[PDB]
Amino acid sequence: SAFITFEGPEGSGKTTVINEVYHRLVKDYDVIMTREPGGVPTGEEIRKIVLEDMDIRTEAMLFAASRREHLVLKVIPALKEGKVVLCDRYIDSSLAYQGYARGIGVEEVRALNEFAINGLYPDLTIYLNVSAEVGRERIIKNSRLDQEDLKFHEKVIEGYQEIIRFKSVNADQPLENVVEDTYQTIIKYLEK
Amino acid sequence: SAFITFEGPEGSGKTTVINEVYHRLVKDYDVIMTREPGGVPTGEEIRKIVLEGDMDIRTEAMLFAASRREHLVLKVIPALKEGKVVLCDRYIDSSLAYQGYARGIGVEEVRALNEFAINGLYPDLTIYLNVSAEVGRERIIKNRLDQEDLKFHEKVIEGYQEIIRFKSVNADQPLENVVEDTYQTIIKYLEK
Ligand SMILES: [Cl-]
Ligand SMILES: [Cl-]
Ligand SMILES: [Cl-]
Ligand SMILES: [Cl-]
Ligand SMILES: [Cl-]
Repeated sequence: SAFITFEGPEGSGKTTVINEVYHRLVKDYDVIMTREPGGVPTGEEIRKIVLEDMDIRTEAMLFAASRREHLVLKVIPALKEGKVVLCDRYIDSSLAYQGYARGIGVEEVRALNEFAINGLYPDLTIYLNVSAEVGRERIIKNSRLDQEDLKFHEKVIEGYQEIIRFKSVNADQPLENVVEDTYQTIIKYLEK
Repeated sequence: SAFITFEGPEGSGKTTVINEVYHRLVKDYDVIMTREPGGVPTGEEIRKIVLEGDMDIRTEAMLFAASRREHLVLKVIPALKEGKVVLCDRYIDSSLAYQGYARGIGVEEVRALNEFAINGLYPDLTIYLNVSAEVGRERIIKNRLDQEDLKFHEKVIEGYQEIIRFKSVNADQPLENVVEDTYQTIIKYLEK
């Protein structure tokens, strides 16, 4: 089994990467791709409460609760089946977004997440490392960004910077290269 | 203002005491009493998810942590800023004794969870209704018990013991006496 998470700011081509890597790994591996809450009912119920000016800490705890449901009801049973699990975003996202970019403190958010994952850290974490400039362009094309969004975007990147199982891939290259690098990085882990 | 919480295991007379002490204090102080989640919408939603649950206890602990903060930010804090005395039935200490000790999640982990949730907002005074396991058992029965229940009850009391802003009150006495002591205990604090 292998628990593989994918991390990165918006504009890192994370969606394309996970989907294309998934499609290539599926040939030889019992692999599944998921993203919290990933269909888990309670997880969905929890998320929805947020979706419906809620305190940022309240939000953080709900996302944490949702994360654990997805972990206990979907990821673990999968890892026990001996499957490779590709997860779009995990504890690191919360650290960079809630802890760093939003101001709660990487400190407290990490303790929260450790409470949620109960020692189950990713076997491998791909960090799609994209510069703010290239990231910004991908974000726009996938729609000029507000001065505030640009700033927050930059803070998320710095957050991940500080944070970095980690295997960084250059997400400033064309997505075809970002896909090849991520795939090789992964096949390398699954073969050793 | 003053944030006063009431703690104690089942069968300690807690409900009767807070209510009787509340009615009595309203006559001479600008006080209100609330019971988590105190009617806060978000609190009721977050809670119901737990009620509609074999749910993982950490998930439960986090959801109840979320509920506690909504109640804190949307109700307790605003009332405290209005110069009011706020009597609260249950707070972090309850979680510590129940989830932390009794349920065996880990006092330290549950503590960290609650600190994230209260963000430094600790009670000014905490009333611990100290009742013996034997008297508590009898009150519960008064209002035969299974062996697991009895032992869980015991763990709860043992947890509170280790946790103990605290002013303990001998809850083995007749309720009438528990209320008086509790009332005199609070009055003392409010007039110092
Ligand atoms: Cl999914
Ligand atoms: Cl399982
Ligand atoms: Cl890189
Ligand atoms: Cl491209
Ligand atoms: Cl009595």
